[PDB]
Amino acid sequence: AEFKAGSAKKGATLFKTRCLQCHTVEKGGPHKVGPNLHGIFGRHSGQAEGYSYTDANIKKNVLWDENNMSEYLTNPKKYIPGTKMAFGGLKKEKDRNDLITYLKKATE
Ligand code: HEC
Ligand code: NA
Repeated sequence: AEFKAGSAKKGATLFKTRCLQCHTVEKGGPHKVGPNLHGIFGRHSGQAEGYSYTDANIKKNVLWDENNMSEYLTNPKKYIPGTKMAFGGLKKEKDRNDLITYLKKATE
Protein backbone atom coordinates (compact mmCIF):
# COMPACT_ATOMS: atom_id res chain seq x y z
CA ALA A 1 0.00 0.00 0.00
CA GLU A 2 0.87 3.67 -0.51
CA PHE A 3 -0.62 5.80 2.26
CA LYS A 4 -1.41 9.45 1.43
CA ALA A 5 -2.51 12.05 3.97
CA GLY A 6 -6.28 12.67 4.08
CA SER A 7 -8.92 13.95 6.51
CA ALA A 8 -8.31 13.34 10.24
CA LYS A 9 -11.87 14.45 11.02
CA LYS A 10 -13.39 11.91 8.60
CA GLY A 11 -10.90 9.41 10.06
CA ALA A 12 -12.17 10.11 13.57
CA THR A 13 -15.76 9.31 12.51
CA LEU A 14 -14.56 6.20 10.67
CA PHE A 15 -12.59 5.05 13.70
CA LYS A 16 -15.40 5.74 16.11
CA THR A 17 -18.03 3.86 14.06
CA ARG A 18 -15.86 0.94 12.85
CA CYS A 19 -13.12 0.39 15.50
CA LEU A 20 -14.08 1.95 18.85
CA GLN A 21 -16.31 -1.00 19.74
CA CYS A 22 -13.12 -3.11 20.11
CA HIS A 23 -10.30 -0.47 20.54
CA THR A 24 -9.28 2.68 22.40
CA VAL A 25 -6.55 5.08 21.20
CA GLU A 26 -5.69 7.46 24.07
CA LYS A 27 -2.66 6.95 26.35
CA GLY A 28 -3.92 4.83 29.22
CA GLY A 29 -7.13 3.85 27.43
CA PRO A 30 -8.34 0.33 28.26
CA HIS A 31 -7.77 -2.86 26.39
CA LYS A 32 -11.19 -4.08 25.27
CA VAL A 33 -11.81 -6.91 22.75
CA GLY A 34 -8.72 -5.56 20.95
CA PRO A 35 -5.68 -3.82 22.42
CA ASN A 36 -5.46 -0.08 23.12
CA LEU A 37 -3.58 1.38 20.14
CA HIS A 38 -1.58 4.18 21.73
CA GLY A 39 2.00 4.12 20.36
CA ILE A 40 1.10 1.54 17.67
CA PHE A 41 3.20 3.25 14.95
CA GLY A 42 6.88 2.38 15.50
CA ARG A 43 6.00 -0.61 17.67
CA HIS A 44 6.03 -4.26 16.57
CA SER A 45 2.71 -6.13 16.41
CA GLY A 46 1.74 -8.11 19.47
CA GLN A 47 3.74 -6.04 21.99
CA ALA A 48 1.16 -3.95 23.88
CA GLU A 49 1.52 -5.09 27.47
CA GLY A 50 -1.44 -6.58 29.27
CA TYR A 51 -3.18 -7.83 26.12
CA SER A 52 -3.54 -11.51 25.23
CA TYR A 53 -2.68 -11.75 21.52
CA THR A 54 -2.91 -14.66 19.12
CA ASP A 55 0.36 -16.40 18.31
CA ALA A 56 -0.31 -15.31 14.70
CA ASN A 57 -0.26 -11.61 15.58
CA ILE A 58 2.92 -12.02 17.70
CA LYS A 59 4.77 -14.12 15.05
CA LYS A 60 3.90 -11.61 12.33
CA ASN A 61 6.24 -9.25 14.24
CA VAL A 62 5.55 -6.34 11.95
CA LEU A 63 6.83 -2.87 12.66
CA TRP A 64 3.57 -0.93 12.17
CA ASP A 65 3.80 2.03 9.81
CA GLU A 66 1.35 3.98 7.62
CA ASN A 67 1.74 1.66 4.63
CA ASN A 68 1.51 -1.82 6.20
CA MET A 69 -1.41 -0.49 8.30
CA SER A 70 -3.32 0.36 5.11
CA GLU A 71 -2.65 -3.13 3.76
CA TYR A 72 -3.70 -4.73 7.08
CA LEU A 73 -6.94 -2.78 7.34
CA THR A 74 -7.84 -3.70 3.75
CA ASN A 75 -8.17 -7.35 4.85
CA PRO A 76 -6.84 -8.12 8.36
CA LYS A 77 -7.10 -11.92 8.14
CA LYS A 78 -5.27 -11.94 4.80
CA TYR A 79 -2.31 -9.92 6.12
CA ILE A 80 -2.21 -11.86 9.44
CA PRO A 81 -3.75 -15.34 8.93
CA GLY A 82 -5.10 -16.61 12.26
CA THR A 83 -5.76 -13.19 13.81
CA LYS A 84 -8.82 -13.02 16.02
CA MET A 85 -9.57 -9.44 14.88
CA ALA A 86 -13.04 -10.09 13.36
CA PHE A 87 -13.12 -7.09 11.04
CA GLY A 88 -13.87 -7.67 7.34
CA GLY A 89 -11.73 -4.73 6.17
CA LEU A 90 -11.91 -1.15 4.85
CA LYS A 91 -12.01 -1.60 1.08
CA LYS A 92 -11.98 2.08 -0.01
CA GLU A 93 -8.47 3.59 -0.26
CA LYS A 94 -9.75 7.04 0.79
CA ASP A 95 -11.27 5.53 3.96
CA ARG A 96 -8.01 3.86 4.96
CA ASN A 97 -6.11 7.06 4.28
CA ASP A 98 -8.57 9.12 6.34
CA LEU A 99 -8.53 6.55 9.17
CA ILE A 100 -4.73 6.23 9.21
CA THR A 101 -4.31 10.03 9.14
CA TYR A 102 -6.50 10.19 12.28
CA LEU A 103 -4.75 7.22 13.82
CA LYS A 104 -1.26 8.73 13.49
CA LYS A 105 -2.31 11.82 15.47
CA ALA A 106 -4.66 10.16 18.00
CA THR A 107 -2.13 7.46 19.02
CA GLU A 108 0.47 10.31 19.25
C1 HEC B 1 -13.53 -6.50 17.20
C2 HEC B 1 -14.78 -6.83 16.82
C3 HEC B 1 -12.58 -5.58 16.50
C4 HEC B 1 -12.83 -4.56 15.59
C5 HEC B 1 -14.20 -4.12 15.12
C6 HEC B 1 -11.59 -4.03 15.17
N1 HEC B 1 -10.58 -4.68 15.80
FE1 HEC B 1 -8.54 -4.34 15.64
N2 HEC B 1 -8.17 -5.90 16.67
C7 HEC B 1 -9.08 -6.64 17.33
C8 HEC B 1 -8.43 -7.76 18.02
C9 HEC B 1 -9.11 -8.84 18.84
C10 HEC B 1 -7.11 -7.65 17.79
C11 HEC B 1 -6.04 -8.61 18.27
C12 HEC B 1 -5.84 -9.65 17.15
C13 HEC B 1 -4.97 -10.86 17.49
O1 HEC B 1 -4.92 -11.79 16.63
O2 HEC B 1 -4.32 -10.99 18.59
C14 HEC B 1 -6.97 -6.47 16.92
C15 HEC B 1 -5.72 -6.05 16.48
C16 HEC B 1 -5.58 -4.83 15.86
C17 HEC B 1 -4.32 -4.23 15.57
C18 HEC B 1 -2.93 -4.78 15.84
C19 HEC B 1 -2.55 -4.34 17.25
C20 HEC B 1 -1.16 -4.71 17.68
O3 HEC B 1 -0.77 -4.40 18.84
O4 HEC B 1 -0.39 -5.34 16.92
C21 HEC B 1 -4.60 -3.01 15.02
C22 HEC B 1 -3.61 -2.01 14.52
C23 HEC B 1 -6.02 -2.87 14.94
N3 HEC B 1 -6.61 -3.98 15.48
C24 HEC B 1 -6.68 -1.77 14.42
C25 HEC B 1 -8.05 -1.72 14.19
C26 HEC B 1 -8.68 -0.68 13.46
C27 HEC B 1 -7.99 0.54 12.91
C28 HEC B 1 -10.02 -1.00 13.41
C29 HEC B 1 -11.13 -0.38 12.68
C30 HEC B 1 -10.92 0.24 11.53
C31 HEC B 1 -10.17 -2.30 14.10
N4 HEC B 1 -8.96 -2.64 14.53
C32 HEC B 1 -11.40 -2.96 14.30
C33 HEC B 1 -10.46 -6.51 17.39
C34 HEC B 1 -11.15 -5.63 16.60
NA1 NA C 1 -16.55 -3.57 29.19
